[PDB]
Amino acid sequence: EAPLLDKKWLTFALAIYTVFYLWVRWYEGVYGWSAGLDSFAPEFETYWMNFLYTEIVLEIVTASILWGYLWKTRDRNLAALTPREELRRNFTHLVWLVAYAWAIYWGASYFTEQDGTWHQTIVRDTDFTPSHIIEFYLSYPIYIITGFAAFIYAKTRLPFFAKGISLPYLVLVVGPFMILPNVGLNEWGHTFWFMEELFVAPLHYGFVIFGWLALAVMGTLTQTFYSFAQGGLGQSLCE
Amino acid sequence: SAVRSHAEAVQVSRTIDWMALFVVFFVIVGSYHIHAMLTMGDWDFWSDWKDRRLWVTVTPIVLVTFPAAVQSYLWERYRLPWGATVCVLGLLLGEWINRYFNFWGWTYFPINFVFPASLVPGAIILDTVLMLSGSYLFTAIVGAMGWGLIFYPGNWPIIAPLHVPVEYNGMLMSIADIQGYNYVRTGTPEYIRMVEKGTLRTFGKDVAPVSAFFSAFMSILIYFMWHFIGRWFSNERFLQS
Amino acid sequence: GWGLIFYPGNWPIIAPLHVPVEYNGMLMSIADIQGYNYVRTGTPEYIRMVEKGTLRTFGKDVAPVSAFFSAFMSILIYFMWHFIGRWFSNERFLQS
Amino acid sequence: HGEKSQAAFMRMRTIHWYDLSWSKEKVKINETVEIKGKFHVFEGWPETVDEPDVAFLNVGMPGPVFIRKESYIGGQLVPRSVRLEIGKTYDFRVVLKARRPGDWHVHTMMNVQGGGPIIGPGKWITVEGSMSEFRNPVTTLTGQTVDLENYNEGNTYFWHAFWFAIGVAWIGYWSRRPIFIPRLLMVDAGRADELVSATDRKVAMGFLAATILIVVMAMSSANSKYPITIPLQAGTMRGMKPLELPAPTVSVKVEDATYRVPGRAMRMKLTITNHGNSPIRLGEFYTASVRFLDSDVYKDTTGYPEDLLAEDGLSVSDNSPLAPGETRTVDVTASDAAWEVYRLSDIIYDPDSRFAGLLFFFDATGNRQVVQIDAPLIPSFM
Amino acid sequence: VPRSVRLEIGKTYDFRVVLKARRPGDWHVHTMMNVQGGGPIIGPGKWITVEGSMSEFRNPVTTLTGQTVDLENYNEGNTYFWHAFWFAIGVAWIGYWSRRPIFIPRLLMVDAGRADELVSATDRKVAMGFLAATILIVVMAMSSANSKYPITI
Amino acid sequence: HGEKSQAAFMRMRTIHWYDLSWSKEKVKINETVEIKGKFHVFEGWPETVDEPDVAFLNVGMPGPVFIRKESYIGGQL
Ligand SMILES: CCCCCCC/C=C/CCCCCCCC(=O)OC[C@H](COP(=O)(O)OCCN)OC(=O)CCCCCCCCCCCCCCC
Ligand SMILES: CCCCCCC/C=C/CCCCCCCC(=O)OC[C@H](COP(=O)(O)OCCN)OC(=O)CCCCCCCCCCCCCCC
Ligand SMILES: CCCCCCC/C=C/CCCCCCCC(=O)OC[C@H](COP(=O)(O)OCCN)OC(=O)CCCCCCCCCCCCCCC
Ligand SMILES: CCCCCCC/C=C\CCCCCCCC(=O)OC[C@H](COP(=O)(O)OCCN)OC(=O)CCCCCCCCCCCCCCC
Ligand SMILES: CCCCCCC/C=C\CCCCCCCC(=O)OC[C@H](COP(=O)(O)OCCN)OC(=O)CCCCCCCCCCCCCCC
Ligand SMILES: CCCCCCC/C=C\CCCCCCCC(=O)OC[C@H](COP(=O)(O)OCCN)OC(=O)CCCCCCCCCCCCCCC
Ligand SMILES: CCCCCCC/C=C\CCCCCCCC(=O)OC[C@H](COP(=O)(O)OCCN)OC(=O)CCCCCCCCCCCCCCC
Ligand SMILES: CCCCCCC/C=C\CCCCCCCC(=O)OC[C@H](COP(=O)(O)OCCN)OC(=O)CCCCCCCCCCCCCCC
Ligand SMILES: CCCCCCC/C=C\CCCCCCCC(=O)OC[C@H](COP(=O)(O)OCCN)OC(=O)CCCCCCCCCCCCCCC
Ligand SMILES: CCCCCCC/C=C\CCCCCCCC(=O)OC[C@H](COP(=O)(O)OCCN)OC(=O)CCCCCCCCCCCCCCC
Ligand SMILES: CCCCCCC/C=C\CCCCCCCC(=O)OC[C@H](COP(=O)(O)OCCN)OC(=O)CCCCCCCCCCCCCCC
Ligand SMILES: CCCCCCC/C=C\CCCCCCCC(=O)OC[C@H](COP(=O)(O)OCCN)OC(=O)CCCCCCCCCCCCCCC
Ligand SMILES: CCCCCCC/C=C\CCCCCCCC(=O)OC[C@H](COP(=O)(O)OCCN)OC(=O)CCCCCCCCCCCCCCC
Ligand SMILES: [Cu+2]
Ligand SMILES: [Cu+2]
Ligand SMILES: [Cu+2]
Ligand SMILES: [Cu+2]
Ligand SMILES: [Cu+2]
Repeated sequence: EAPLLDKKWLTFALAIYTVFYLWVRWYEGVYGWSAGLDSFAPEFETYWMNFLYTEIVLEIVTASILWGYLWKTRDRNLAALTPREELRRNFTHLVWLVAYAWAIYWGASYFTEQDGTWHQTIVRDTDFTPSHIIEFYLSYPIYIITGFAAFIYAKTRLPFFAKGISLPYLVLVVGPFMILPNVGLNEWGHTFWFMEELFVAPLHYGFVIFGWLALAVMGTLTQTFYSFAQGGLGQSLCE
Repeated sequence: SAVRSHAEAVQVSRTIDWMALFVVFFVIVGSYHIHAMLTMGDWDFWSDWKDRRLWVTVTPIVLVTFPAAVQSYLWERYRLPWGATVCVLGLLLGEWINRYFNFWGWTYFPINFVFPASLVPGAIILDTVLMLSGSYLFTAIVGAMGWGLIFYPGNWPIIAPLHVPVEYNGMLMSIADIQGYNYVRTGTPEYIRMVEKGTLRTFGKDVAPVSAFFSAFMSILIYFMWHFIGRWFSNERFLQS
Repeated sequence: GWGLIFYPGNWPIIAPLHVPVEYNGMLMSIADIQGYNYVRTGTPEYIRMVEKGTLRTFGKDVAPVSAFFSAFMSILIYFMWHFIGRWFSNERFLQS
Repeated sequence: HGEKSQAAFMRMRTIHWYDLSWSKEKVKINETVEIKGKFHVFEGWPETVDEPDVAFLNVGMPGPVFIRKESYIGGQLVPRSVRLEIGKTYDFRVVLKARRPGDWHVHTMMNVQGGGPIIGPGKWITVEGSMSEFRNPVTTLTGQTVDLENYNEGNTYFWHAFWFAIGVAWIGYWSRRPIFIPRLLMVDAGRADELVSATDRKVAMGFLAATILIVVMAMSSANSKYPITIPLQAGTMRGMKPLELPAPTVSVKVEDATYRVPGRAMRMKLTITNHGNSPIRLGEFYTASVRFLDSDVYKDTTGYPEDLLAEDGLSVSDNSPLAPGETRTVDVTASDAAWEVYRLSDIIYDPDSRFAGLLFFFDATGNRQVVQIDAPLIPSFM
Repeated sequence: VPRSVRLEIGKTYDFRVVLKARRPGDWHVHTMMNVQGGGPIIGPGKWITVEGSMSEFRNPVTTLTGQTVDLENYNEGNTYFWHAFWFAIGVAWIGYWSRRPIFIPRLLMVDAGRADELVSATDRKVAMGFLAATILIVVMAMSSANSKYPITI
Repeated sequence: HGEKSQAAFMRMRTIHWYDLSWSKEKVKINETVEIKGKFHVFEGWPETVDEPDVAFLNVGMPGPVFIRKESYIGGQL
């Protein structure tokens, strides 16, 4: 008779992102000045290019392992899922959504405007600035991994989402992912199209457009609520 | 059954309410913040970009986007009238966090030079109009008019002390202008700022009201379009491939 | 993949045409000399939309950046033209 | 920082910064440093860079470690963008005030609209002290002296906190009840009208009226507190006075200019005609912030950044007094690690292999003539 | 002036053009100034007669790498070879599927719900091999071209 | 009419009209009036006004109460 909501998992989901991104901010503060200013220097290499390579390799490994583990341990027979266990799985999926929202805030909101700050205070020299390394290649893949994991868990554990591919969930999960390829346009926007460090330039409208797809969350939320209510919780609550 | 009693169902519903509020709030923070900054953030970053023509015109038009969709979802499905307020609060929270911890905590730009614009009154007007009228067309028209018109009067108490004239080295300057001059933005030269410079067709002290009315009209249009955009975004559809 | 493989696939063909030449005191490409010698009366030199260098151009990243931008826009155009073709495949009959 | 990654020919063919001085190398907090010099606009302006019709004189540094107290182009203060003419030389002066301690690489730059950044030579300056001692006093036309570091900070905090609290209260008034699932079920069941009561309507009306009234009263109070306000001052300042410099009594033609691609040097054949000004001798070749000097003819005593100063990087086949009238063809060799360190050897990746620079000629009395040279640069691979 | 140039209003310029005869016949030759945002500005035309055979025309060019080439036929065979190779690969890919019924039986099977029977494991292996071979061949060809011509601008 | 509402600095920094003459103050119908003078273009031309590469000499009046018989800039129609 485990509790319906696992408080330890929710606390871990918040705390791991909080601590990791606080350490990332500390690293940016410590080494963003001594080594990050000049891109053709050895300290810049050993303090940011190594960071980029390590983060890319770790992101690939983590995404592969997590997605493969979630897809391998799927519930083959969901017809025997008891309503209480279905409610517990719904709470776990809600914890996954909480983690995805926290990662989305950390990526799209915090580090994007930090990148804006960095570009307004220095002269851009390379596409692999420390700000670009942290924002485009660390936070965006992290929230992409979290969203893919949440979608896979919902599809493989919740009977509500197991009957097909949820269009609002697919838009909410893949839409922000398209922000990562669009970075190329951003680079093509800064190197060829726009000669000025203007944050409202059209070369950034790609980001904006895919950010709009995050609004799909509302539709997803509705489905989630029905997944919470179809198991008998709604009937008891309406009384 | 999933729950064993009505009280347990109520407690579970309250927990779901808190968690879903967290999810909605922070997903809105991320998406609205990225859209808002990449649409109008140059005027929002610096106090010397807060002019009477471009800032007043542009900011409400591009910022009325998310509140329209979130209202169209929340009021229709839950009768929750706080969509615009929650969007504005999330955007303000993200902006202030970045200003304090990155603009000032990292690059040491003074807070009085890098502060966001106030947006709560417009969201409150929109939300109250939607709640009291109950119709999206009247809400669109009147609430968007109010949202466009109240933007500059709401921010005037903040930027008014920054417009005291100064004789700086023989030239007339504003306090915000001196702030922009002294604190060097290496990546942001002076010619980039989209501020009013005066036109031969500019008339007798009508810049700010004209900008406000134009912003209100375009806010009506953008609210009308983004209401249906959010209605599409709220679809509960399932695909088989 | 379609966006990224375009330039590596064509490099074996155009590589011999990029050997530098000192033509009449100016540095020229073999393709540049080909364009110079064989006169296109209706195609002057200023029309060619080729890279000329920008103050924001960085350290040997032109071709990869162009390839990645092309790949992203190819994603977008493929997504739109899939539905365009789906409409074009309709078996509808009109009465007027 | 940011120049090494810029195309070599773009750096060679835009703006040339000649004799520069820094008043101090180490400054304390609140102390001022003056950077003066001359900048020449190259006649063969690149086509991908817009003409400097709208240009801004800027200071390149990792942030507001200094504050730019003032900037003058031709003796005229330039707080706004200015208009520069192709082929003219201008004096520039920048007075900065130290704000943050540490070692800072400071550069003088010209931001050009439709072009991008044009960074000049950077110098390392040390600031000693504490940032808490920095003050920025400004006296207004209303008779008030304020400190720009903390001016209007409390008012902004108060108003933002007030409006955020109002929004939070508006949300929390509705947040005391069940939020998502029961309300969704009631709306689906057709009981939406039961979710809003008359008290809720009165609360919404009060919120709207209070918001409008508070905004109006706050605007009136702000107007009363500050009855004298002016709009933001902006515009492009034309009519910058250029330098009227002695035309070079020295004529230089570039026969050939080549660089070995492996390579850390550049070589050029030059025909030089002396049109008076006594026997002259080449003492320096300036390319892209890099100065190659001939120790026997000239020595820098201005503290020119050493990473960009090659004291004996100029090798002239015959650097003997060029008697007025003598037309000597000489082979000059500009060699220095800066060629590779500042990535000037990356002209091999440039879509335009042409260079430009400045030659400095000195007579027996020490008078200096500046000659401007431009040519195509041919790489050598054999 | 192998590139576009900038001219000033109200100024006079000398111009010289050296041309080399390539094809026989009588040709009306004009000197012209193409102006961007303006169009063609044709000057007086003169009739010039070229006598000989086009097969005798040569265009020798000496590169900075020490190689002398003829621009009439330089790199022609390489272009033909690569284009023919890729066209043959595409034709083979189409013809692998073209050995079976193409349009009507496959359409009926898809309509009947037997689409999964139209692709076998061998077809999947062939597609995987085609993709891997294409990528590997592109990479190897790029490496070989870089090795053959290490100096490019 | 229409100048009082134009920005003061724009009026100060564009064109200066110096010595001007009007041939007549009161005219009959079909009679002609000549307005001559000099105009100087200010060197510090405002940036929001395009350079006078395309400029037209016009007569400001509430309509065709007059007809502009001719106009000369530097002696050229
Ligand atoms: C479990 C916690 C609750 C969940 C929400 C997360 C809240 C956590 C806040 C962490 C506070 C400590 C920050 C100090 C780092 C402490 C820290 O890392 O200090 C070192 C760096 C400075 O290093 P340096 O650059 O080498 O130094 C030279 C120039 N300073 O400062 C900082 O990083 C401080 C500024 C940035 C701190 C981040 C802001 C706090 C994050 C808030 C997240 C938003 C949550 C919303 C909730 C409403
Ligand atoms: C945010 C941008 C919105 C994208 C457009 C909306 C999606 C397309 C709708 C119409 C066609 C599909 C059917 C209804 C949708 C939902 C959907 O795709 O359902 C699966 C259907 C198959 O289902 P069915 O039962 O056979 O009948 C059709 C369902 N109405 O797939 C399709 O019809 C084709 C594939 C769907 C389109 C791809 C996924 C779209 C998600 C966004 C992609 C990423 C781009 C953004 C990145 C920045
Ligand atoms: C390639 C461009 C696509 C054009 C748009 C698609 C055609 C229009 C569709 C909606 C209205 C018609 C009904 C469905 C279509 C097919 C169609 O036109 O059917 C006949 C119907 C009448 O049929 P019905 O049984 O009464 O019910 C409607 C059928 N869905 O006509 C109409 O409804 C009006 C005339 C149709 C439109 C003109 C022909 C379009 C062909 C292209 C014209 C040339 C332009 C391109 C030249 C470069
Ligand atoms: C010490 C702090 C608290 C405890 C730590 C555990 C988490 C906190 C709370 C919930 C569990 C508490 C008790 C658990 C005891 C034991 C424990 O560690 O349980 C958690 C999982 C087991 O997951 P489960 O079988 O679903 O069952 C969980 C319900 N108790 O442990 C594991 O070993 C992980 C499971 C296998 C999946 C691994 C994921 C792939 C890893 C590779 C990297 C992925 C990508 C990285 C990022 C890029
Ligand atoms: C689907 C996404 C489309 C974009 C919609 C979101 C807003 C994004 C960008 C534009 C916002 C304005 C700020 C500039 C940032 C976008 C940006 O970077 O704009 C640069 C220009 C100034 O530089 P520039 O050298 O002129 O460059 C032109 C590139 N757009 O700003 C401008 O605003 C001026 C450009 C002309 C556009 C005027 C604004 C639109 C006026 C209203 C008509 C449009 C319809 C409104 C609805 C009724
Ligand atoms: C509507 C309910 C009645 C309440 C009053 C309404 C608003 C106030 C006054 C109405 C009288 C009109 C004259 C304004 C005072 C007129 C007024 O106060 O004008 C101030 C300045 C002029 O400054 P100045 O020259 O130094 O002053 C001398 C003027 N000879 O103009 C402006 O601010 C321009 C007006 C603002 C732009 C809006 C124009 C309206 C466009 C129509 C669409 C908007 C209407 C919505 C339709 C539903
Ligand atoms: C149009 C609908 C009628 C109701 C609104 C009244 C219309 C007139 C003005 C309001 C637009 C904003 C102010 C700028 C005007 C245009 C206007 O009058 O601008 C002049 C100054 C700005 O000048 P500046 O050069 O920046 O110097 C600062 C001096 N204040 O603003 C004002 O004088 C403010 C005028 C009114 C302020 C109160 C706003 C409240 C009304 C708007 C909200 C309506 C929503 C209704 C809810 C249903
Ligand atoms: C700036 C101008 C205002 C913005 C425009 C939107 C305002 C309102 C309405 C106009 C278009 C949306 C109405 C919804 C379509 C209309 C709509 O709601 O659904 C049409 C169907 C629904 O999918 P279905 O069930 O599979 O199809 C069978 C019919 N139910 O979409 C489709 O079939 C696919 C196309 C849908 C594309 C709509 C996406 C909405 C746009 C998101 C982009 C961001 C906003 C851009 C504007 C800036
Ligand atoms: C993905 C599976 C793992 C395999 C490795 C992936 C690709 C290779 C390396 C990864 C390390 C990153 C650093 C690159 C080597 C870095 C590298 O080789 O850069 C070469 C040149 C730089 O030339 P240079 O200055 O003379 O050299 C000195 C540099 N200090 O840059 C480039 O070519 C620019 C990079 C290409 C543009 C793409 C940027 C990425 C944008 C994000 C969207 C695309 C990603 C897709 C998302 C799914
Ligand atoms: C992004 C997804 C990961 C897989 C692809 C690897 C990403 C990196 C580069 C590939 C883009 C094309 C090359 C230009 C880059 C960008 C890049 O590296 O450009 C430099 C040169 C071009 O320089 P130049 O000035 O024109 O001089 C010629 C010197 N070669 O290209 C390269 O060095 C080529 C790099 C890699 C070539 C192999 C391409 C194979 C990979 C693409 C296909 C992937 C499809 C996967 C199928 C599922
Ligand atoms: C560059 C951006 C990507 C291209 C855009 C297309 C990508 C995919 C979807 C977007 C629009 C097409 C979806 C089909 C409409 C959506 C569609 O498939 O059919 C809508 C109905 C079908 O006709 P019906 O049976 O009579 O109506 C009852 C509903 N079945 O069309 C209509 O009623 C008439 C309008 C249809 C017009 C669609 C033409 C497609 C465009 C061809 C132009 C060329 C492409 C331009 C883009 C460059
Ligand atoms: C940052 C500062 C925070 C400000 C906090 C403001 C307080 C907000 C809301 C209070 C909610 C109380 C609702 C009581 C209804 C609770 C309620 O509905 O009670 C039944 C009454 C019965 O009243 P009655 O006497 O029979 O009839 C009216 C005449 N006698 O109905 C009502 O209609 C009562 C309406 C009362 C509504 C009060 C809300 C006004 C709030 C404005 C706040 C101003 C902002 C601050 C100014 C600086
Ligand atoms: C212009 C030059 C033209 C190049 C022509 C290339 C030939 C193309 C296709 C051959 C089709 C044979 C299919 C046999 C399956 C015919 C087939 O499916 O046979 C059953 C086998 C059984 O094999 P098994 O041993 O039981 O299991 C595998 C390990 N033993 O299944 C298979 O899966 C066999 C897979 C074989 C597929 C071979 C295709 C590879 C073609 C690559 C061509 C490379 C391009 C040229 C390089 C220069
Ligand atoms: Cu960008
Ligand atoms: Cu530097
Ligand atoms: Cu020069
Ligand atoms: Cu008049
Ligand atoms: Cu004048």
